[PDB]
Amino acid sequence: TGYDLSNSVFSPDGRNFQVEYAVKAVENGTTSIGIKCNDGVVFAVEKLITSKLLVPQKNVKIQVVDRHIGCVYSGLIPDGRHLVNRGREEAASFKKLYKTPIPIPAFADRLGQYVQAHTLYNSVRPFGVSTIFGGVDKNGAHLYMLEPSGSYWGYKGAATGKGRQSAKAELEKLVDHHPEGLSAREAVKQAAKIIYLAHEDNKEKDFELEISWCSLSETNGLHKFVKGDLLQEAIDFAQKEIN
Amino acid sequence: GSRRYDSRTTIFSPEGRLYQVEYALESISHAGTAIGIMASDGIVLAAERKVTSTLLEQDTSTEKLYKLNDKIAVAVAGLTADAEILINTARIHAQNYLKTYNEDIPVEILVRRLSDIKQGYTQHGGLRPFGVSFIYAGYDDRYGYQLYTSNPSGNYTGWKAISVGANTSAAQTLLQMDYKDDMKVDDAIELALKTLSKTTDSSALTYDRLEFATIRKGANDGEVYQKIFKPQEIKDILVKTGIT
Amino acid sequence: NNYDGDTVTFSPTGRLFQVEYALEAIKQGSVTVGLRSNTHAVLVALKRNADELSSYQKKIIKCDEHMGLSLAGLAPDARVLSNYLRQQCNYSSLVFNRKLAVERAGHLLCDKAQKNTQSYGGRPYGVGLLIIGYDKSGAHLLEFQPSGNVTELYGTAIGARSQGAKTYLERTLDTFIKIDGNPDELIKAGVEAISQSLRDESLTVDNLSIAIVGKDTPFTIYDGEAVAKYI
Amino acid sequence: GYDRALSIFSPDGHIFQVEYALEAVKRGTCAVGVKGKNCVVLGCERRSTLKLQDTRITPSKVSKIDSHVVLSFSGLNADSRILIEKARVEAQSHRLTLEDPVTVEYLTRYVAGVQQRYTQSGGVRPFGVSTLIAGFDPRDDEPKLYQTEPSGIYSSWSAQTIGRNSKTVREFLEKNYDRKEPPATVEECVKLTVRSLLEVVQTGAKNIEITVVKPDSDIVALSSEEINQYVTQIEQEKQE
Amino acid sequence: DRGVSTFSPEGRLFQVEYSLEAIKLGSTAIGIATKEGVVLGVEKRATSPLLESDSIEKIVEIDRHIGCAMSGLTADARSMIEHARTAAVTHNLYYDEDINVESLTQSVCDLALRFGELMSRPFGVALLIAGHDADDGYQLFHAEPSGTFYRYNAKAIGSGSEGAQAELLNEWHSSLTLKEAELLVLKILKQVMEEKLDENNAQLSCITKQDGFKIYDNEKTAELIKELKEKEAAE
Amino acid sequence: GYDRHITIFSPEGRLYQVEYAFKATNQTNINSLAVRGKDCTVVISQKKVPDKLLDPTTVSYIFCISRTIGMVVNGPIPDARNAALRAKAEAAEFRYKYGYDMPCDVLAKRMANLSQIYTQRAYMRPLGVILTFVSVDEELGPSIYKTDPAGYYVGYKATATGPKQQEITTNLENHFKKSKIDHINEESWEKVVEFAITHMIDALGTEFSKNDLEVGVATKDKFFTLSAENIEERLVAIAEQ
Amino acid sequence: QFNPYGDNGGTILGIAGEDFAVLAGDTRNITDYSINSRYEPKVFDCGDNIVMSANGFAADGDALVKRFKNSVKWYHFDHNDKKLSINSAARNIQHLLYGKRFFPYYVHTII
Amino acid sequence: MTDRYSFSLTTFSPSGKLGQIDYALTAVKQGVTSLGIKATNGVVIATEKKSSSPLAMSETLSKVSLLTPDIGAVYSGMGPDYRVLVDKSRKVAHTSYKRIYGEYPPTKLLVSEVAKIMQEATQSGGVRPFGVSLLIAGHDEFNGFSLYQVDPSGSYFPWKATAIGKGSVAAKTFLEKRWNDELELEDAIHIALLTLKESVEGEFNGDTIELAIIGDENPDLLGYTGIPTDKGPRFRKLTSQEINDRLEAL
Amino acid sequence: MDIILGIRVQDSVILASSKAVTRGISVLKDSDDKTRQLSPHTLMSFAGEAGDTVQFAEYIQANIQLYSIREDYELSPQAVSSFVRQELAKSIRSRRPYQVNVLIGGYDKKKNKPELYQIDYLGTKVELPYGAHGYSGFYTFSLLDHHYRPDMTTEEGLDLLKLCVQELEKRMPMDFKGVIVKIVDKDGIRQVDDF
Ligand SMILES: [Cl-]
Repeated sequence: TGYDLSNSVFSPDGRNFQVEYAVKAVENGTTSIGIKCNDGVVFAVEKLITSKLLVPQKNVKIQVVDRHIGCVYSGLIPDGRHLVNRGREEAASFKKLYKTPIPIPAFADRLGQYVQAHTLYNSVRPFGVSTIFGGVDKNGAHLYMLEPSGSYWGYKGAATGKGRQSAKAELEKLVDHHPEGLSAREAVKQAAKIIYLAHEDNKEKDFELEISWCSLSETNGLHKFVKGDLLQEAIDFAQKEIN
Repeated sequence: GSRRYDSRTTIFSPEGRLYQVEYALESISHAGTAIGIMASDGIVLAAERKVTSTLLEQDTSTEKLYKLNDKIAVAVAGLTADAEILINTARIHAQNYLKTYNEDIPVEILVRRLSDIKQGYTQHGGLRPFGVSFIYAGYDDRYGYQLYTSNPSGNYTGWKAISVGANTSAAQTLLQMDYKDDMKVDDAIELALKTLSKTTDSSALTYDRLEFATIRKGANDGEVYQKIFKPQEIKDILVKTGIT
Repeated sequence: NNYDGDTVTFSPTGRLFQVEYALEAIKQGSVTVGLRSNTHAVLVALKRNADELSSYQKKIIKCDEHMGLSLAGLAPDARVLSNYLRQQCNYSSLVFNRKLAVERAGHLLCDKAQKNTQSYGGRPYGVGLLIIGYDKSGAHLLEFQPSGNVTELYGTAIGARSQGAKTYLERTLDTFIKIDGNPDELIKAGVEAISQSLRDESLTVDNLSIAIVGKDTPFTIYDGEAVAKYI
Repeated sequence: GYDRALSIFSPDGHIFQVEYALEAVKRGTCAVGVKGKNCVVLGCERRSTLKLQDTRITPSKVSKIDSHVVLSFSGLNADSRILIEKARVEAQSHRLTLEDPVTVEYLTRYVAGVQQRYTQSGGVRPFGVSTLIAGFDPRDDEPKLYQTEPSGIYSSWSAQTIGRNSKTVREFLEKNYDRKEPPATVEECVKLTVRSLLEVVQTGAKNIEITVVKPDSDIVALSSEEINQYVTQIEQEKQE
Repeated sequence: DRGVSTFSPEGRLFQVEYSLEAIKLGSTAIGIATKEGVVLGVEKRATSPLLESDSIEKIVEIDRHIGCAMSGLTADARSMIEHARTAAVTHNLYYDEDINVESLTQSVCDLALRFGELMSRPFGVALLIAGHDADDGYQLFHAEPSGTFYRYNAKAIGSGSEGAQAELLNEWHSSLTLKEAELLVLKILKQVMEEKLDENNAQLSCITKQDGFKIYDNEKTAELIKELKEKEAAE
Repeated sequence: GYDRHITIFSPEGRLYQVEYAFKATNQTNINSLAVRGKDCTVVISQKKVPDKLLDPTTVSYIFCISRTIGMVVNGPIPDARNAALRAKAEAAEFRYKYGYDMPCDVLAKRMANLSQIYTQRAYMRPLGVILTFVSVDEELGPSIYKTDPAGYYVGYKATATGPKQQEITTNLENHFKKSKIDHINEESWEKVVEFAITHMIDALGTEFSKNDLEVGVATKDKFFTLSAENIEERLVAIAEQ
Repeated sequence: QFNPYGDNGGTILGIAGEDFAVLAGDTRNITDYSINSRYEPKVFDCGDNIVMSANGFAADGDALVKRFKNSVKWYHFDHNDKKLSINSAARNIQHLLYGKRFFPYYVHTII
Repeated sequence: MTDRYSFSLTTFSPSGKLGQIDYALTAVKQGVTSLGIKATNGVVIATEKKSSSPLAMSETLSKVSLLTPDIGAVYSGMGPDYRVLVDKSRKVAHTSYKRIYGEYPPTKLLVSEVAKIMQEATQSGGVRPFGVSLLIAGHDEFNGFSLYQVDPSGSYFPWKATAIGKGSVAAKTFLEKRWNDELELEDAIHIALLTLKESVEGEFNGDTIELAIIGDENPDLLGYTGIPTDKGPRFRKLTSQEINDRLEAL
Repeated sequence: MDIILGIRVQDSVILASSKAVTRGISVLKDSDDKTRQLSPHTLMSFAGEAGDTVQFAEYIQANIQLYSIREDYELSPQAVSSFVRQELAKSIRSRRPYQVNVLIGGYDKKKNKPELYQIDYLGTKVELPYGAHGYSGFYTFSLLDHHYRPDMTTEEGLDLLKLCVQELEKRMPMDFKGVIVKIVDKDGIRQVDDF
């Protein structure tokens, strides 16, 4: 024993226990999801209202990369921000050299290789976040989810945090019941519902819903936050489904 | 981080000793004995090879006695690979001194430089010390014939006769018994070989086991000659002194 | 236990103990309160003395004409972070002729604290900060924790016994948010809030430290007989 | 580079690597310094475990830093060379920029500062060496004797000893050295220095080295026979 | 082993807390600030009678308007003093004025936490930095290796500190004269010192606006010791 | 017991971290196979998409390193992509410096030398992956070269990697013992892929649908991966005889 | 060849009274024979009751004033909001200007 | 993302042992047997091609490597460590010798440079020793034929004949009986094949044995004609057929 | 700096060096000693660009004095000259070379021989019976070619040197304000105060 005390040390299993411990920080965090729709993606997140003193709509969690990629994460929030800061540098250098905005699979590997690099040395700590991200590029919509190990895959639906099992079950129904696909406006409503359903795992404190989306038709393939009437419509739809 | 795996090679024990230096000296105590004896008309370097095999090519072999310049030679005790690193540094220091001052390096200056390199490894850098003890045999026009030794601590001292490596306690008692100040090279040759012959862990002392060298101011017309003895010449001097 | 030797090590339950120990230094620090309305933002800080001969350790630091913070925990770390904020505020002014947004200031502090939590050799910052400011979107109050977590709030408190002041503000929320165009009443509410975190000691003239920033009010610190009005 | 903090504080407020460096000094051969009215004498022990030595070429225990200042030491010999070299370089660098040789106090302060730096630098251990630095300032006839130690503290001494059994010889000097009237002559000062070493050395004259430093760069090392005369006179007076 | 910059479970840096223990072992240093000047006094504590006690320099000039006393591992103070003196002179060069005593102290304290794996450990010495400037008048600061400094009306550091600080608690008032403060430092030093106080094992100094920072002669301190003995015998 | 945490020798002369990296290789529970035809080199690998939420098109352990070189990985995907990106960079740099396409065996050697460094240098961990490089080399013809965490590498007539590698290896060994040739004597790559799939079915004792397999094919001057429908065509042909 | 300097013309004037001081400057900004602006302020309030003008090459002048204004800001931060005296300001400006001794600020400065 | 291992991972234990070197030597012991024999008119180096799988093409794995045209090397121990040493040895022969003097280094000096690299892995920060012993056979104009062994410590010794690895103790005794100073190269090859048969379990033929010689100059292998002084490489790796021919007269 | 002469006789080396320090229009000083004692039996005179001359001389002096303390031994004049030459030869390929020409006059106590070395700013060393730097040699070498003998006494060397100085005072345009003369022999270095 002692194989879990240092990052980048293989246990006799072939496991990096420090990465698996980072996963526990992720599992401890609030619920965040992603839904791939017909011509885009929708991101949503659970923001726990620790106190009445929190200013509503101000502590924004979802982050934009470039103008076309949305990022949301569960776990250690600063680690997520650090990863998005890197993502922005990667997306910038890509655009600088190649002119076109970074494709989503290209961007995914840039985060993937950076996170993976933090499992190669004992002098650094792995990332304490799973990051759901995606957007619209020249080849269409893409949704990804990226783990502390550097592992990522493409997804139809993705979920992470404390309410992930609840969310995953709901996403799996949508995939089965909509093989032809889901519309962007539908995905916003469903995202609201899934965060509300996943809130049963964090049910002690009340919460604040936050949604964003990229869609070729609804936002011209740019990342935008769902605000005002469209947000309230999604909250009403979610509130109706739980009751 | 990395701290976990750091041996900390450059620290004091509670008693005020340098762990790694002491353990390097323990390593050196197992190495083949090397003897240096300084006479009025020259210096002898005798040393015992460690790996007796009949298949070792002895005439092209060099584990013990190395040449630093025309005036200075060394006898090694410890890790040969470690010694060769230091030897090539010492060879360069001698040529740097020659290039700068247009004079051959004085023996003590060369010795001090090597000893200072060894010292550095005990005080900083976190690396293991060199597991080597040298006997320096040399000549210069200031002090004439000189014998020095250095060890992994980087401490050096001058000697009339000295041993390093295995059985030094026994060897130093025998040298202290039979050495005299008015002694000559031919007598010192005989003393060096007799001392090895008694202290050796082997059954008998033979030519194939020895490296032998002399620094004489008995070259043609008052110059100094370094003689590294060939296998046949070691065999002859063993018969001459009456050991085989 | 075994996983608290350095910041680079997660525990088996996904915790960073060195960060949590840094968080502990804040709880040992003296209480400070932050609160705001739509027009002004106020810091109130209970300063601590070593003994009766000593001065009371300064808790409030000015970052720019429109922004500053109060500290709780290691004061040298508050100096490092406030100096960093001063520079970032200054860079925004020199390069962009733009006063730094309070929200963006928080984001910068978050990212600076974070780097110390993921790399070996370094340590987390051992201090909590309450940043107030008035920018192009009105009054703001931020709470910085050295884990990296920064939080925009109507009111808060950090330090020893801060839960008393924080409950008061949680009740008073609807009252003090409406104190617009009246700095003295907003300070009163802050002084009444910090009073809920006191035990044994009371607010004296060289004990209390107040700061305010607002619509037509630069970030100014009040100490000494300037705060006798509010005792 | 190797950056590891070797000299660090322990729970009781001690820096063990500095204190263990003092244990290396305790192991070292005894050195003594005694300043008279118009001279300073540096006495040094030479352990007689090492015979068959070559005393011409063996590193002498007292080293000249400049023509007017000397340095003796107790502790690790290899470490002492590094301090001596740095001190010798600084002595010439001082002459080059200030157009004046170093004061004994200045040279001490430099050597002490080097010793201190190694107690709070990464990747290095402290010097296992304490020094006695003695001499006369330029154009001055007041004797100077300073002591340094691994921690980097330094101070001036009427007389002082360092190294093995330094406790015994310091005991001797504390009762035999009078401040109101120090050794008036070179003879008296050398005699008191030899006497103090004879408490610990436990052998004749080969084990004692003496170096007399006088004003205006007048430094001379005594020979075996000159020292042996002091040893003879001390014990003949003692038989009474 | 463990990191040099590691936090304990209570939220304190181990090394800083351990350096504070080294300072407790040091010789006593006392500072008293008045409206007529700031007095700085130290215990010399010679380890042997052969050590020439005047070479014990535990009170030190930073500039003409700023003095300094030390307690703990006094060898560590040399690079701190050097930095203070350079900071003081450098500020005069850039601004054609004396540097504020607080600004000087803050500069010294910025070195304190520059340690890790920069120097390998904190300083093992506390400083009493006394001075005068035109803005805030006569000032006394206590500079620790934590990087924190507190201003004090009076302050003791070193081995007798908590005993001395309780005594300074009672004795200090805002109307103290300089002569009174001098005696008060000598009184409290004599109380907490192991050896009997005299002009050779204790040193006084002060900083006034007119004359600047002055270390007192042994002859001057001797008279103040004789004046103290008589005034204590007087009741 | 810190000789088990970093890459230094244990008393037995072993590097435990290298041995534990080999065990990480099987963490995916995927079996790969590579065989050589006359004109081609075929590599097949199991594809397991356990989650229904996954986009199956993005789940792959076969990489196109250059036009001529393909690489299948046995091991976790982060290390697989670490190794993929580096091999791509090395192959591109090679072409730029030396003016011709990096041979399969030379890339294998280069990646193996990099793996060796991690076994000697303490700060770098080994990658927990086995890299199987495939091409139709212009000098050597159809080529299979495999690298592991030890920094070992060697050419192969055919090979197999994964939890059930020994079963696949013996199956292939027995075929080549009959045929007495170093390759699959078959003109079209389509039939060499059919051989590869057939002999994996026989060796593992499991049937495959189109979505259970992943196929890479190296021909002269290109390496390409087959789509699900290309594999389906392959599976239909196997079933029909 | 690129010439990093230019001449924006103008003229400035400082006169010290008994309990006051004036710093005047014309508001014209030129290059060669073209007028760039008829009202481009050249004399600036720098805080702490100090007025400054760096007349000559306007880019170097703006740069210097900007750096001095910032020096005043940081003088407040570092020395407890202490008022920067005019003699101190002057010495600070010497070091700003001499800092670029071998690539000068091409301006005649008056405070 | 830092290399913080700036300290030695090989250190002296209380007994005076360098543990990591001893353990490296243990790794060499586990390795397959290789040997070297020196004749009057040549040197032979040989080893078993221990194939990890029968599907593997053991021709691609070269245990016997050309370092210079007149120097060859073989090993016992960890193959990857050997491979990188051969890369470095080939390069150092150019950088530290051929690009200075315009000729290839003599055997002993190339050996010295390899020895130096192995010693540095025994003292430098953050590295383990190389887990190989090398046998380097070579020829140069002024020293003639020579055979050197190089250990994980960096130490090297010249041999008339020797063996390293698995069955070295038995093989060295076999060579002591058979070796004399009048051996021709063919006699040394014959003795090499006899010695190597004892340590091999399975198949014993040209496909499972790797054997090279340092012998006469091979102008046919040079590739060009028109420079009388360049007479061709003395290193030659024996073919699978050439080995089998000698196994019939065995 | 203008004129520096050297002459090696039987048992000593004599260095003569001008006293004028002229900057542009004015003679700033008429008593400048253009020499440094490197060791008790080795003297170096120097001339070249302002600043560089003294800086270089004192730098060499410090290094030779450092050597003398370390080894408790005086380097031979040959060794000191080879050190100096290397420093100049290193200098000439620097960012800013030392523009300094030197004469090194020394008495070798081992060989009991006077030795004179002439080294220019490029690092061009030559041992000579008599030497000069700059325009001096143009007048003085022809004299010394005529009048020099190797077995001359120190007094004959000084008379021969007067004849060189007289010729330079007659025919050179610059008023070099006379010379400071120094003799290097077995007893060390001493200055001839009346010349
Ligand atoms: Cl490579």
